[PDB]
Amino acid sequence: DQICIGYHSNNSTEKVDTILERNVTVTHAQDLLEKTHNGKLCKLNGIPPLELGDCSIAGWLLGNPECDRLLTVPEWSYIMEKENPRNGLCYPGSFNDYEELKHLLSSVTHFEKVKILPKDRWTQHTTTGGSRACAVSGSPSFFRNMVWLTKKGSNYPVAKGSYNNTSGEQMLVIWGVHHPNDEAEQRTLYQNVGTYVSVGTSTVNKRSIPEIATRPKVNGQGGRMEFSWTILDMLDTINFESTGNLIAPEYGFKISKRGSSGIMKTEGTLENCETKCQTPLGAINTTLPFHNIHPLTIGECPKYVKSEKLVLATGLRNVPQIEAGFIEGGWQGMVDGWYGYHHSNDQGSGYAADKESTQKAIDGITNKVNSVIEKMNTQFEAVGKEFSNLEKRLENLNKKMEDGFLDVWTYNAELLVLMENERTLDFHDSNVKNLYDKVRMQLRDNAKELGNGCFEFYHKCDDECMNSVKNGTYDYPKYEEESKLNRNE
Amino acid sequence: DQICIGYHSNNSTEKVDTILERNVTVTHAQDLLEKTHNGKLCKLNGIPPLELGDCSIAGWLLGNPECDRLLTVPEWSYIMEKENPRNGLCYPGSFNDYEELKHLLSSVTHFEKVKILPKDRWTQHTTTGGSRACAVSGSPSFFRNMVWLTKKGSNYPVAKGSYNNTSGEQMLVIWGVHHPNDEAEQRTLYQNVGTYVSVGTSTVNKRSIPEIATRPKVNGQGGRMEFSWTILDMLDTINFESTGNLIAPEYGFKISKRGSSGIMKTEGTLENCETKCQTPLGAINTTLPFHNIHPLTIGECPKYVKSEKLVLATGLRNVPGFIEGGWQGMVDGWYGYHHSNDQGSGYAADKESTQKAIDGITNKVNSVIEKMNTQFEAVGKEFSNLEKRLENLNKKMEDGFLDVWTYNAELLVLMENERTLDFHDSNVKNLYDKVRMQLRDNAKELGNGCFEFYHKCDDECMNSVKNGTYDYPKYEEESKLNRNE
Amino acid sequence: DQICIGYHSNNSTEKVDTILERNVTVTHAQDLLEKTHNGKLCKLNGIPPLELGDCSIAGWLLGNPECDRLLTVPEWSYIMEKENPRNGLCYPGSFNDYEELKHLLSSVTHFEKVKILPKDRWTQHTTTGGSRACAVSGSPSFFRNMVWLTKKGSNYPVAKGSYNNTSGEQMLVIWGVHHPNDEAEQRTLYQNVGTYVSVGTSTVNKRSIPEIATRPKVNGQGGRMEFSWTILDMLDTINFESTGNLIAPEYGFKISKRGSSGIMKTEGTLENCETKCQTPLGAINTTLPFHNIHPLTIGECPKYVKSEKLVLATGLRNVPGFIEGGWQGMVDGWYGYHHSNDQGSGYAADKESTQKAIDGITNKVNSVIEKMNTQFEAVGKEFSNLEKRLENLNKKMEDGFLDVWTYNAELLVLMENERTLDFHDSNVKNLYDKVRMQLRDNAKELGNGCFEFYHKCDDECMNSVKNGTYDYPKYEEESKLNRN
Ligand SMILES: CC(=O)N[C@H]1[C@H]([C@H](O)[C@H](O)CO)O[C@@](O[C@@H]2[C@@H](O)[C@H](O)O[C@H](CO)[C@@H]2O)(C(=O)O)C[C@@H]1O
Ligand SMILES: CC(=O)N[C@H]1[C@H]([C@H](O)[C@H](O)CO)O[C@@](O[C@@H]2[C@@H](O)[C@H](O)O[C@H](CO)[C@@H]2O)(C(=O)O)C[C@@H]1O
Ligand SMILES: *[C@@H]1O[C@H](CO)[C@@H](O[C@@H]2O[C@H](CO)[C@@H](O)[C@H](O)[C@H]2NC(C)=O)[C@H](O)[C@H]1NC(C)=O
Ligand SMILES: *[C@@H]1O[C@H](CO)[C@@H](O[C@@H]2O[C@H](CO)[C@@H](O)[C@H](O)[C@H]2NC(C)=O)[C@H](O)[C@H]1NC(C)=O
Ligand SMILES: *[C@@H]1O[C@H](CO)[C@@H](O[C@@H]2O[C@H](CO)[C@@H](O)[C@H](O)[C@H]2NC(C)=O)[C@H](O)[C@H]1NC(C)=O
Ligand SMILES: CC(=O)N[C@H]1[C@H]([C@H](O)[C@H](O)CO)O[C@@](O)(C(=O)O)C[C@@H]1O
Ligand SMILES: *[C@@H]1O[C@H](CO)[C@@H](O)[C@H](O)[C@H]1NC(C)=O
Ligand SMILES: *[C@@H]1O[C@H](CO)[C@@H](O)[C@H](O)[C@H]1NC(C)=O
Ligand SMILES: *[C@@H]1O[C@H](CO)[C@@H](O)[C@H](O)[C@H]1NC(C)=O
Ligand SMILES: *[C@@H]1O[C@H](CO)[C@@H](O)[C@H](O)[C@H]1NC(C)=O
Ligand SMILES: *[C@@H]1O[C@H](CO)[C@@H](O)[C@H](O)[C@H]1NC(C)=O
Ligand SMILES: *[C@@H]1O[C@H](CO)[C@@H](O)[C@H](O)[C@H]1NC(C)=O
Ligand SMILES: *[C@@H]1O[C@H](CO)[C@@H](O)[C@H](O)[C@H]1NC(C)=O
Repeated sequence: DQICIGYHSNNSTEKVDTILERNVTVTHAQDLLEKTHNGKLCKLNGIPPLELGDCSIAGWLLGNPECDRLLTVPEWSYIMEKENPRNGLCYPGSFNDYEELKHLLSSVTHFEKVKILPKDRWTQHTTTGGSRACAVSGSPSFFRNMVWLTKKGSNYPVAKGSYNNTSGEQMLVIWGVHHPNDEAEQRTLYQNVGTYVSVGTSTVNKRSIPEIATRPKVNGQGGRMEFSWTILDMLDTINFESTGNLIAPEYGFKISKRGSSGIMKTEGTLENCETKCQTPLGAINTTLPFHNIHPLTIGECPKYVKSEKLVLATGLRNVPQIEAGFIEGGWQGMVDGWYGYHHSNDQGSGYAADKESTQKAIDGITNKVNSVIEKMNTQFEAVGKEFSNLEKRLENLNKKMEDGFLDVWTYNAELLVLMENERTLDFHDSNVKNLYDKVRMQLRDNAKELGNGCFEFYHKCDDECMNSVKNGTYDYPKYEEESKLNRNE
Repeated sequence: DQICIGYHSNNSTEKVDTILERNVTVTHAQDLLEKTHNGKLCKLNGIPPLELGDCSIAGWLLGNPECDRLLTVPEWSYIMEKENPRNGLCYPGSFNDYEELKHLLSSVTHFEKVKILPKDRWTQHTTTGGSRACAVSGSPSFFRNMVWLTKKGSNYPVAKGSYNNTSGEQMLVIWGVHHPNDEAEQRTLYQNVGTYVSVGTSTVNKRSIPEIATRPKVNGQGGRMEFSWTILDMLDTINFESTGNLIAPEYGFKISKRGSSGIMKTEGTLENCETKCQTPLGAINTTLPFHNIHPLTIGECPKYVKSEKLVLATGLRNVPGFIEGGWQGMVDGWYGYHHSNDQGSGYAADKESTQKAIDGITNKVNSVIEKMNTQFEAVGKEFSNLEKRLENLNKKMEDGFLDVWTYNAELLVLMENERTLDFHDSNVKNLYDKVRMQLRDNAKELGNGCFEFYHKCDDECMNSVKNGTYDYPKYEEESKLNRNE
Repeated sequence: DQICIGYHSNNSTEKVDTILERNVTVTHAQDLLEKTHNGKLCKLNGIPPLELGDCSIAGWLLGNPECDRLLTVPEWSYIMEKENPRNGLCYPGSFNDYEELKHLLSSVTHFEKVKILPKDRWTQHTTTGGSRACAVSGSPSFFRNMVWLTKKGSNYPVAKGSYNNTSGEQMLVIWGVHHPNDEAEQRTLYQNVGTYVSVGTSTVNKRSIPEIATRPKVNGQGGRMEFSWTILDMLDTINFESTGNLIAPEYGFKISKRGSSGIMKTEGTLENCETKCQTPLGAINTTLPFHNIHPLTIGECPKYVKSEKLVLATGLRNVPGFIEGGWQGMVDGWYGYHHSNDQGSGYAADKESTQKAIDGITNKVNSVIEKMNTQFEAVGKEFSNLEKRLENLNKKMEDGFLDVWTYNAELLVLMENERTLDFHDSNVKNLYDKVRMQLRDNAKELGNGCFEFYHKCDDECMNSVKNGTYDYPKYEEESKLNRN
């Protein structure tokens, strides 16, 4: 007649980390970090992205002749753009407030091209101008969405054009101004000097003056074109007026759908998937609450931590018995619960595992795991932004902010996991010791402690007796006289 | 003749949170979060705020005809401004560097209007101009702080004006430039084309040419007015020169008091109170160190946490015999020494561990409060339509710091609660173990958390047993004889 | 024949902090914070810094006559600029994108001055103009690196100049425009009204018209000069064209070395040192992982925390059996195993738990130093008068991150110390429990922390118990014999 106290063990091999010990082998572990991706760019919830290819955003919106497959684009989930696109402004120039326009586009889904100023309304000027920088099949051409107004004969009459926005949504309009490289070019193209371009809306007032300068040749020309933009409100009017150097719009872009999107800098192409979220290096298909692939993601998928390992120990330490109690190790034969309650009566033995402590431990560990997951859902999420050449201070500020927040949250996650692992292992050891202490307490003094975490009963009992002791109903006054009689021997 | 060991219980109904357990009832608890406000917008240490009503800052500084109650304003503590004010720039136009001026005003109290260029000094131009955009009683009018200079007869001579800042402090000066909607209006108003407006200080140099375009009608007019500003230093002069299109100032604004203030975006009005801090939703009157009402506060009052519950467990687990529960009759302390002599009984606690635990828990509470008084404070700012990246950066920074500090506070509270509960349980267990050890073998452990004396003693002997002065070689012989029976 | 358990005590006076307790005396302590400096500005890795003295960066680049000691400058480690330099723009004016240029300079080591437009090529103008706002020995003078172009006789022909960047690296070029204070001065300098200044490169296009206005006399003159800059790429070209009001450059600044550097705001001078980290107050010479002198540092050196005390308790609580306190006689280890046989006595410690405790504590100390290596580093920046919101954003970001990391470090140290002390107490108690259990019932626990053997042992039994080889069946019958 003998019972003992122990704990479950098995043959697993996962390793966990703790604030004191390094690489401790445990029984069960839960993984929280995803470190794999399929390395493909592909669809988001069924809507394919917008593949610019070798074109830039400016070349798309202006109608570069090489970007002729984007003249009508369906709805998109995100925009794919290269780091150094080859096809942008075919005719050299600038694009004022380019990055603000990109920030606006980062949350704009489907466009809709509306002809606001048809090319045939300019009956007092010339509209067939073109440059060899934007050339198709050897002949000169121009942007497909803009009109280059030149003189007709020897006159450049005052050009006027107005549009009232009755489309039903906000409209994006882009105009431009030409800067020649001498006075002869100006007189050859517009037959006027001291010309101007004036644009006016309810919140816009501009009067540009051409700036003639001598410059090197970019794409073969010494002239430059400056492009500006505005967002026209519903039922608002826009007016154009110029005595020269006007690159007038023909189309206007109507914001149609709106939503959450972004601009991804990648060098890959489009394949066939259906993913939930996408990173510049690939697509993620996981249920784990963390990943470490790339800080910038689009869609619905987990948080980013700059760590190589995050494992939560949800079990016991793996120390077996080399070659019968908790002071040596765990038993392989326990396949019922965690905390061992090995018993051995006269007729036989058994390996019944306690349930009152097992369920309490399970509830505790599940609450701990859920809490660890839940306190980290208010993380910092990075949002992409573009900056110009004369905005290095602001770009450094943004980079430092994002990096600092990522570092803080990585530190938080790692430390929380380490401390929770320590507390879990200590808690399990304490639970084994507490069950042993409860057994010894209810036993009183009617058993000789063998020193291996259990005691041979000084009261000779039966299956009912040991079962009741397991239930916690060992009545000392019922079995004190006979036990004392045996102890007197 | 026996004694027992336990702890204290009562009938409180406070619930605290823990890492492994949630909603645990405790004896005593201390709240740290304030969640109530009076819903009123009212005074700050006896100084009323500046109520702009339906007016904007530009309307107040330029003297809109509808903001005529703010011509002379007393000292304030903060400013109330609506989200989309109605009476701003009556004549359509723009205000350059508006957000920078508002940032400057955010830390400026009382002004002092100084008449720097009197209207009568322009004896070569007409100063009676005005528009029906800013109309009072139907007739045209103009801004009350600015002068519209137009032609007199058929000339617009070169207009000059200088001021030397001998007022005694920095002064804010505002001027403007007019943009007509065609050339005919320009000749009808100024007689000249290709005009300019030039302003000169010791650090400002500007030459503005009017821009003529065709524009829709806003407030009935197709023209626009562009306004600019500068801060004049002491003993520094400002020069004005123009051949046309000049809207000259008549008043400068002297900075007089300075201090800590702000601009609060609210749509309410001013009531009668006297509070110590103000939020855009109402005042706060509390001595607790945290609040969760609004991130932007003006005054001296607690830190903001984006949570819903912050309760610190300062007592013991509330379960109604240290291996069986607690006692409802003990009112002395936390750690009990239930004592029962032959002729009497008692319920005295232990008065040495109680003060140690009180000191430890008080130090812990003060340390929790102390570690969190270096938090991050949000500061209001304004951004324009073409500054969306900067606005996004500011909002993300403020939100990130708020989330970080909320996480820190919640983790601290949970870990401290876990430690406190285990600390009290371990203290009770350690006291019982000390009693069992010092009693040696002269006791029969009943098992219910206390033993039965194997030596027969009295009230003084039992007091010595509890007092750490258990003299073993005193009464061990009769105890041995008794256990031998 | 008694054996007792205790922990070693000594005569140290280092105090540490904890969540529950304050000012607790410990045996051994590790300090992590460095709080002193030599208060000297001096060399970093053998390369001296660049000392502008009373000159600003603009004054250094433009060639202020007072900054004639900086005409040629060797390689440098950092730049020393006063908060309010006195010798900057001798002729009043402004510098466009000054802070961007300073940010660019912050990561730029040695410059190399290249003569890109000699002064004698302007054979149709006068190149000897100057002002009394930049005067040397009473006579008028001008910036050394710039040329002021004026009338030659009574004509001002169109000025043209070009440069093709064949130097080998990127180049910085600075030009200017002059704004007179009346029409008469413009005519007496240029014979042209409505002039322009045109600059064009492959990525830069500009045309500036002079602005004339009446202004207060700063430094004696009512005119102003506006200066602009650009970075010219390899094998690129810059063209200058102007009908008047042109301040042409004579030199360009080739970027020669590059590296990690910074601009430092101090009022001191250079002394004869050698250091590896430099803060604006002085140098740092340490092997510790933290410091609290100044947030902005140049070189390699520890992290900045805004605390005055970071001490880690690596030992046991210092109070003079474990149920009474420590032992001053023990010098063996940390956990004691006092034995005393009939023939003699002893003070031997335990060789098993001591190594485990040392390994764990060292692992934890190294971990604490490891988790703070991803800290936040401040980088200096400059902002203009119309950029107060950006300045406030930068200040708040830096201060918030510093506060967050300071909080992290202090909390980690406090929890570490509590865990260390509790761990030592638990280890002592568990060794005592192991001895008590393996001894079984063949002794009477004295009470102070040890037992009195019920059967007389010898030295062999003593070190057998110490080695965990006490055998109950080998000795129980005679033990029960002395039981009576
Ligand atoms: C209306 C128009 O596009 N006209 C020209 C165009 C412009 O005159 C301007 O130069 C824009 O670049 O220029 C194009 O042609 C030219 C060459 O054929 C000529 O040898 O050199 C010119 C410069 O001196 C100019 O480059 C051009 O885009 O190359 C074409 C078009 O006829
Ligand atoms: C010196 C002056 O204030 N002159 C006009 C003024 C300007 O002509 C300009 O329109 C600035 O508002 O405008 C006022 O006059 C006019 C109207 O009464 C009329 O119906 O429409 C005019 C424009 O076509 C002009 O606006 C005005 O704003 O009411 C007043 C004053 O006569
Ligand atoms: C742009 O179009 C809108 C609608 O087509 C015009 O708004 C109308 O203005 C007239 C004024 O004669 C009113 O009678 C209508 O009731 C308005 N319609 C709506 C829907 O508001 C607007 O005036 C046009 N813009 C301009 C500058 O004429
Ligand atoms: C503006 O007024 C101040 C004070 O009246 C002038 O400062 C004085 O300048 C004279 C030079 O003629 C000195 O002798 C005085 O000592 C100055 N006064 C003080 C208090 O310093 C200043 O010159 C005036 N500004 C202009 C442009 O004339
Ligand atoms: C600036 O100089 C470079 C070389 O020093 C010029 O590039 C050369 O251009 C000629 C054209 O006649 C080519 O034959 C050479 O092969 C080019 N050299 C190299 C290294 O590419 C460049 O053209 C010059 N800039 C200008 C505006 O002429
Ligand atoms: C070409 C030139 O530098 N000319 C003269 C300038 C200008 O006329 C303006 O004053 C600009 O300062 O001014 C001085 O008279 C002067 O005392 O500063 C010096 C010089 O004779
Ligand atoms: C561990 O035991 C499991 C029993 O489910 C078995 O499938 C697995 O192969 C074992 N692994 C090793 C390494 O013995
Ligand atoms: C486990 O961690 C220990 C650190 O004590 C390290 O020495 C060992 O290499 C690690 N194991 C593996 C497989 O990396
Ligand atoms: C994601 O992975 C699961 C495996 O858990 C798989 O069943 C599912 O098909 C995957 N989704 C896609 C879109 O491939
Ligand atoms: C207390 O919290 C628990 C969460 O474990 C929740 O189930 C229970 O409803 C809560 N009770 C009250 C009264 O809020
Ligand atoms: C704030 O509340 C306290 C209650 O403790 C009250 O005595 C005090 O009058 C209140 N303050 C005001 C301004 O009403
Ligand atoms: C140590 O800290 C305690 C705070 O508990 C303080 O009372 C005591 O004065 C301090 N001692 C010294 C020497 O600073
Ligand atoms: C730094 O301190 C050490 C002392 O550990 C000393 O040997 C060394 O010379 C010091 N460095 C300098 C540059 O003085």
